[PDB]
Amino acid sequence: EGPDNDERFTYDYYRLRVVGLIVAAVLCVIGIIILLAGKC
Amino acid sequence: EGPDNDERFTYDYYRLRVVGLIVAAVLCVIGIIILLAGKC
Amino acid sequence: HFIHIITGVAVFLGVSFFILSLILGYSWLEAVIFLIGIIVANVPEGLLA
Amino acid sequence: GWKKFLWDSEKKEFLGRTGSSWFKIFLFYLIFYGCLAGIFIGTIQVLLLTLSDFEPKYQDRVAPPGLSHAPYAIKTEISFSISNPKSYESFVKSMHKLMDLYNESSQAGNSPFEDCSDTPADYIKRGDLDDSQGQKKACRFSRMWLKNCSGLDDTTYGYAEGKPCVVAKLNRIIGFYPKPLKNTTDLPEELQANYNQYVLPLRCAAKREEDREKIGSIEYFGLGGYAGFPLQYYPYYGKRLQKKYLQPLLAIQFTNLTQNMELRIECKVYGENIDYSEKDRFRGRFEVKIEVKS
Amino acid sequence: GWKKFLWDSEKKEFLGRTGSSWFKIFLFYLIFYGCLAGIFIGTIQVLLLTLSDFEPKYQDRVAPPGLSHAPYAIKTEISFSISNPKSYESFVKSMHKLMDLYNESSQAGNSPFEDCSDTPADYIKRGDLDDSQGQKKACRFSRMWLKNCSGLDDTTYGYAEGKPCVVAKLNRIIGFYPKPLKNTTDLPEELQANYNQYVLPLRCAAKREEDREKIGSIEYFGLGGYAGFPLQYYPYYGKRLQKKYLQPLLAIQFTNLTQNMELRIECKVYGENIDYSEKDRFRGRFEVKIEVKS
Amino acid sequence: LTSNIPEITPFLVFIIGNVPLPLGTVTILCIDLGTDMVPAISLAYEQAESDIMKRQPRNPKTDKLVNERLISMAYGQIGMIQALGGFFSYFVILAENGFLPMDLIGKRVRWDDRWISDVEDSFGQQWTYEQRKIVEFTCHTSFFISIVVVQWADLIICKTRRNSIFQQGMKNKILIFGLFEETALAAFLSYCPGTDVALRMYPLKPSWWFCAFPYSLIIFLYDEMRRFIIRRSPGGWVEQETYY
Ligand SMILES: CCCCCCCC/C=C\CCCCCCCC(=O)OC[C@H](COP(=O)(O)OCC[N+](C)(C)C)OC(=O)CCCCCCC/C=C\CCCCCCCC
Ligand SMILES: CCCCCCCC/C=C\CCCCCCCC(=O)OC[C@H](COP(=O)(O)OCC[N+](C)(C)C)OC(=O)CCCCCCC/C=C\CCCCCCCC
Ligand SMILES: CCCCCCCC/C=C\CCCCCCCC(=O)OC[C@H](COP(=O)(O)OCC[N+](C)(C)C)OC(=O)CCCCCCC/C=C\CCCCCCCC
Ligand SMILES: CCCCCCCC/C=C\CCCCCCCC(=O)OC[C@H](COP(=O)(O)OCC[N+](C)(C)C)OC(=O)CCCCCCC/C=C\CCCCCCCC
Ligand SMILES: CCCCCCCC/C=C\CCCCCCCC(=O)OC[C@H](COP(=O)(O)OCC[N+](C)(C)C)OC(=O)CCCCCCC/C=C\CCCCCCCC
Ligand SMILES: CCCCCCCC/C=C\CCCCCCCC(=O)OC[C@H](COP(=O)(O)OCC[N+](C)(C)C)OC(=O)CCCCCCC/C=C\CCCCCCCC
Ligand SMILES: CCCCCCCC/C=C\CCCCCCCC(=O)OC[C@H](COP(=O)(O)OCC[N+](C)(C)C)OC(=O)CCCCCCC/C=C\CCCCCCCC
Ligand SMILES: CCCCCCCC/C=C\CCCCCCCC(=O)OC[C@H](COP(=O)(O)OCC[N+](C)(C)C)OC(=O)CCCCCCC/C=C\CCCCCCCC
Ligand SMILES: CCCCCCCC/C=C\CCCCCCCC(=O)OC[C@H](COP(=O)(O)OCC[N+](C)(C)C)OC(=O)CCCCCCC/C=C\CCCCCCCC
Ligand SMILES: CCCCCCCC/C=C\CCCCCCCC(=O)OC[C@H](COP(=O)(O)OCC[N+](C)(C)C)OC(=O)CCCCCCC/C=C\CCCCCCCC
Ligand SMILES: CC(C)CCC[C@@H](C)[C@H]1CC[C@H]2[C@@H]3CC=C4C[C@@H](O)CC[C@]4(C)[C@H]3CC[C@]12C
Ligand SMILES: CC(C)CCC[C@@H](C)[C@H]1CC[C@H]2[C@@H]3CC=C4C[C@@H](O)CC[C@]4(C)[C@H]3CC[C@]12C
Ligand SMILES: CC(C)CCC[C@@H](C)[C@H]1CC[C@H]2[C@@H]3CC=C4C[C@@H](O)CC[C@]4(C)[C@H]3CC[C@]12C
Ligand SMILES: [K+]
Repeated sequence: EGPDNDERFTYDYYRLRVVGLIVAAVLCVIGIIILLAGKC
Repeated sequence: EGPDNDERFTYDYYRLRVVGLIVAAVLCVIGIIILLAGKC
Repeated sequence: HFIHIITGVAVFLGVSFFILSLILGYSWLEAVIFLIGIIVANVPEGLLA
Repeated sequence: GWKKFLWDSEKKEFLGRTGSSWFKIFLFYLIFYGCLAGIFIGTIQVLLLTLSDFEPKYQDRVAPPGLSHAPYAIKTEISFSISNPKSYESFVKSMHKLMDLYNESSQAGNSPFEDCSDTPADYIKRGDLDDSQGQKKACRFSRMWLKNCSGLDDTTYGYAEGKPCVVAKLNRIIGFYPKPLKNTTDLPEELQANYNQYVLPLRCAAKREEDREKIGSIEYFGLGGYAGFPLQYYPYYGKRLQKKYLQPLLAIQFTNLTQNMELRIECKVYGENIDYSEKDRFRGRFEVKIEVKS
Repeated sequence: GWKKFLWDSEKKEFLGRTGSSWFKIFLFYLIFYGCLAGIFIGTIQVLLLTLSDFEPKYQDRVAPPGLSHAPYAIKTEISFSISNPKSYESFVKSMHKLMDLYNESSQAGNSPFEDCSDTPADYIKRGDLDDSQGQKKACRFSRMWLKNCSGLDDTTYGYAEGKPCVVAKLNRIIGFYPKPLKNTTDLPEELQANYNQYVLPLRCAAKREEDREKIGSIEYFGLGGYAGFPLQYYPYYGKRLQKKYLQPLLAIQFTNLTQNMELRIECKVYGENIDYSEKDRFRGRFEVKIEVKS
Repeated sequence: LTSNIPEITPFLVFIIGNVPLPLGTVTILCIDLGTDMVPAISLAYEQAESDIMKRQPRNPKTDKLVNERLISMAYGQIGMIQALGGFFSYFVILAENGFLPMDLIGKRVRWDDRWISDVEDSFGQQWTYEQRKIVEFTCHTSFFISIVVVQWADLIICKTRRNSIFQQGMKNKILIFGLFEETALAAFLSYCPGTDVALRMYPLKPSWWFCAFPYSLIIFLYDEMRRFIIRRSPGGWVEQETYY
């Protein structure tokens, strides 16, 4: 480390947003499944 | 109910044992899977 | 009956904290923001519907 | 070593620590154990809130009722000399303890006792298992019903001249309705005569085929003169809803018993919700080893 | 209604309940709220145990350092009359507040101050961010270094005759190493001359192309005479590990300023780990609206 | 009603204690007009608990729809716990970035000052105005998510008024769909790009989402034991004090 410790000030918000969206999508689908499960 | 309340003294231990064994078997398999997962 | 109760706690909190805001030296553009936040906080904007 | 690790005088240590260490450790353990106790108590209080006071949640370990008796036999054996009086004292003291609860003085007034049919009858439902109506009412069971074994005439109850008695009793179960066998072509031999539907039959016999001859005349005493339990004393509503409740009893006199020889007598009740077990020798039936050695 | 629901004298009720109701409700709420407070406090104590005293866990919201100044402008505007003295008082009181911390009397002895190179130098690492070695040592920064804006000669600092000063300062960040641009063919025009590697350059200009002509001679004062910050004052170890720490400063005199006209001057620092933002107008650069109306 | 307290309290502490604003106005409208609508609509599909066609008709002059018992529950107990959970997540977000709880009391005058580009934190770092504002907004986002987390247990304890959850049962598919959608919407509002230009909501770090979980489980256990003494002690204190 030392002088080139630039990583100590970086965060991968991109990957975090991607995962959080995948998860939101999954939860939304599961929801729909439960809602329509019975009407078919 | 009333006189014929015989069900108040019965328990389906058979079905309980069957399910408890199915579950034990599943847990045992999962265990083996985890143990050998990596050596192939 | 309940719009009456809800409004009761809304005015009680509002007129009181507005007088409090100026008893502590708050300027006008800050107190207006307060008043708004308190009114929205108390009113259940989605109930009746 | 031996002496130092016990008490040194430079560091003022006892067993290894100073006074402030023993005090910090003791205080920590006291607080820790106190929290442990409070948590266990809270988890037990929620448990007291999870159960009902008028009925046991699980009643499957007591479905087939037992068959106990009045004498207290150590190994299910009744052995006593007709001469030495200090031989059947342990028995009489028990018999007496059991019958001492059916005293008429105890059963008096309208509350909470009620006069019931002097002849076997049907069931009686005093409502549900609630506290709405006050303390339910139980039927009266008189001593005198048992004729020669009541301790009212011959206190000893029989043991004095080679004619002992045995008071049988059915294990009390909440909400249990006794159901006797019906009159159809399939019924044991014994049960055919005197089929009072309202009576649960009790009949004793000999374990082995040989012993039959050596056992004399089994004389049963009961409500109405029958060898059983009247259905009117059921069901049982539990202690909380029926304190001062008396369960029927059946006396059995083993008259004409061969002298100086061990006799194995097995008594058995018959009925629909009655089932025996090869492991529990008290489920529905019972065994007694009588030997009137004189 | 109105009177009764307030106080009746038969049931001895106030507002609706008796004295024992108000007491049971009050006691319940006191115990409930007390438990709530104790739980919140416990969950906050575990939080105090989850953080370190020598370093902020997350340092991403402060990665590109800011660029602040000494005068306190309400709307980033410096407007004052060269005649009326009660016009630039709010400014001087601030400038003075900032420079009042670099007094030599404060910086004295070996502890905790250390004499550093009078000419820009490289970084200095006083170890890790631990408590092993005691309080680290910070370099001394003298007032006099700033030549015409020090309040030691002309207390007012310039504002007295139409020649104000502006003390710029780089926002203190823990473990932040400033990295200047290298000598390669790509570098702004301005930066070519006087490339002291060890100096972070600061250069002011005009926002619009027109204003160029109306802005006169930007005279910068600093360590070594350069228009920047010496790398030797970095990195910063944090308050806990370096109390009594002084950050470099750079003075800027806006000599030859046109009279009676609003001038927009944008100052900007250049460097590798320096990045500007179109939303935050103080990230790396800063804007000032000077107007010496007389 | 229960969620009104966690929205009223941040403002009240903002004036009494002088701490940075915990819950903005746009976040409120996003709570009462967004995440709470579907669950409240689902609460209608609830089946009976006991026998309704057996009790006598309600008295109009004495029994009402909104009495004081409900106020004592929503405004007095559940809402209080939800507000405490929100403040917890708040202090956690600020403590992890450098602003400890001891230095937050009294900072508002300068925390809101638009011309102070040097605000010292508990560790000595200098924060510009926009930098500290970004953190305050991220605290609003996590406060809103904490509200949803506690609303889970509130919708479950509100499902039944007397009976237990292990008796009635979670046979209401609409309520389940409400919980799932309520969570998906919060994640969408925080993780979608460009939400810092429209609603002012920044992404959260996976360790924050777990700051409201203990409060929710506690709410569930408290209401569960509440709905128990009522069943065992009919006509007692818990009934004439908390039975809606
Ligand atoms: C049962 C099985 C179920 C399976 C379902 C599968 C569904 C299909 C699979 C995945 C769909 C997810 C789409 C993924 C899109 C990711 C976009 C993304 O990661 O973008 C990130 C970047 C913005 O980053 P930044 O640098 O500005 O960050 C700020 C940095 N600062 C502020 C510090 C300077 O994007 C950009 O630049 C460009 C963005 C361009 C616009 C993209 C539009 C995305 C918006 C909505 C789609 C999501 C809907 C999901 C469903 C939810 C239902 C409620
Ligand atoms: C990370 C580590 C993962 C580890 C995963 C391990 C895998 C687990 C494997 C199997 C568990 C599922 C078992 C389901 C069995 C149901 C069978 C059933 O039909 O059972 C009925 C009984 C009711 O019995 P009774 O006495 O009323 O009737 C008796 C009536 N007679 C006797 C007359 C017949 O019910 C029961 O046994 C209830 C069964 C227990 C209910 C499951 C509770 C799950 C608890 C916590 C998980 C929560 C996860 C949350 C997700 C977070 C995601 C981020
Ligand atoms: C990833 C996917 C994994 C999938 C794996 C699938 C595995 C294959 C699928 C199922 C295998 C389970 C076998 C099920 C056998 C059930 C046997 C059963 O239900 O029997 C119950 C009855 C006894 O009832 P009772 O009336 O006497 O009760 C007492 C009543 N009182 C005491 C009140 C009077 O049985 C009887 O009568 C007759 C019993 C005859 C002997 C049966 C032998 C069973 C013993 C061991 C096999 C289990 C091994 C499981 C693996 C575990 C690994 C550690
Ligand atoms: C070193 C290892 C230690 C291991 C600890 C073992 C714990 C067990 C030890 C002794 C057990 C004794 C039996 C407990 C029963 C207490 C009885 C009692 O108390 O009956 C009062 C109430 C019941 O009222 P009721 O009339 O409504 O019930 C029935 C009402 N009917 C029937 C009319 C409807 O019971 C109540 O309230 C709840 C009282 C429950 C009793 C918990 C007391 C435990 C005391 C200390 C445990 C803490 C250990 C910490 C480790 C220390 C190491 C030095
Ligand atoms: C009706 C709705 C009510 C809503 C409640 C909102 C709660 C928040 C209310 C006010 C917040 C004030 C700010 C809290 C900060 C207290 C400061 C404090 O205390 O600093 C002492 C210690 C810190 O020590 P240090 O030097 O190691 O830290 C740093 C050491 N360095 C920096 C040198 C390394 O902090 C500690 O120990 C932990 C102390 C944490 C403060 C918790 C106090 C909360 C008081 C009451 C809450 C209960 C509410 C119940 C509902 C009642 C309704 C009537
Ligand atoms: C540390 C973290 C703290 C978090 C605190 C917040 C927690 C809140 C979230 C979840 C709480 C779950 C509570 C579990 C309760 C299970 C109760 C249960 O199992 O009672 C069994 C019932 C009773 O049956 P019965 O005897 O009346 O049937 C009679 C049938 N006849 C009529 C044919 C004979 O059976 C039934 O209800 C039928 C089967 C229903 C199965 C339901 C399974 C779904 C459960 C939860 C959904 C997950 C939501 C997650 C939200 C997060 C979104 C991201
Ligand atoms: C059963 C039925 C199921 C139905 C499910 C429906 C789910 C729908 C799922 C996704 C649709 C989402 C809408 C897509 C939005 C795309 C926005 C976009 O692609 O933005 C990209 C650019 C960002 O560019 P940049 O990174 O260079 O900016 C740098 C800015 N600097 C540097 C100054 C900080 O945007 C900008 O610039 C300006 C940003 C404009 C803001 C638009 C966001 C709209 C706001 C609120 C509407 C959300 C309501 C919720 C509806 C829920 C439905 C379930
Ligand atoms: C179960 C159903 C779920 C679906 C419901 C959705 C959930 C949310 C519900 C309500 C949210 C309402 C909150 C209102 C917030 C307004 C925020 C606002 O206005 O912030 C002002 C900003 C500032 O921009 P600037 O000038 O700095 O930009 C400069 C750009 N430069 C410089 C680059 C050119 O302006 C902007 O963001 C301009 C864009 C304006 C955004 C309007 C968003 C309207 C949101 C909801 C209305 C529809 C809801 C209907 C659903 C009812 C459900 C029952
Ligand atoms: C009955 C109701 C059922 C409801 C089920 C709902 C379905 C749940 C759906 C999804 C949940 C799984 C999520 C997994 C996501 C992992 C993704 C991942 O890669 O994430 C890594 C992070 C570590 O982040 P960092 O900041 O360290 O690094 C940041 C480094 N940078 C930023 C530089 C890149 O980790 C994380 O987000 C940790 C993710 C959270 C861990 C899951 C914990 C589950 C909790 C309770 C369930 C227990 C069930 C027990 C079974 C009982 C059976 C009877
Ligand atoms: C009734 C209420 C229910 C409440 C449920 C709450 C569930 C919470 C779920 C997840 C907890 C949050 C995740 C924590 C992640 C922390 C990541 C991290 O960066 O951690 C680091 C710190 C340690 O920092 P240091 O300075 O000591 O390192 C010194 C290093 N050197 C020695 C080299 C200098 O870690 C720490 O503080 C760890 C300390 C955490 C202690 C709290 C334990 C939480 C309890 C249960 C968790 C759930 C698991 C089981 C799920 C059951 C499902 C049924
Ligand atoms: C990682 C952790 C939290 C998982 C904990 C899983 C626990 C809750 C699981 C593991 C084994 C499970 C039990 C295993 C066997 C049986 C017998 C069966 O006839 C009914 C379910 C029942 C009673 C299960 C209930 C839930 C159980 C105890
Ligand atoms: C977090 C930990 C340390 C809290 C433990 C709290 C303990 C001390 C609390 C929890 C539940 C409480 C008990 C719950 C029920 C009863 C029955 C009541 O008729 C008298 C009080 C009594 C006997 C309480 C005594 C104190 C108690 C055991
Ligand atoms: C189950 C519930 C009611 C238990 C709540 C226990 C509360 C009262 C306990 C839990 C943690 C405790 C605190 C934890 C840490 C500290 C710091 C220490 O230097 C002084 C005591 C002090 C300030 C404690 C005071 C009492 C406290 C808040
Ligand atoms: K509201």
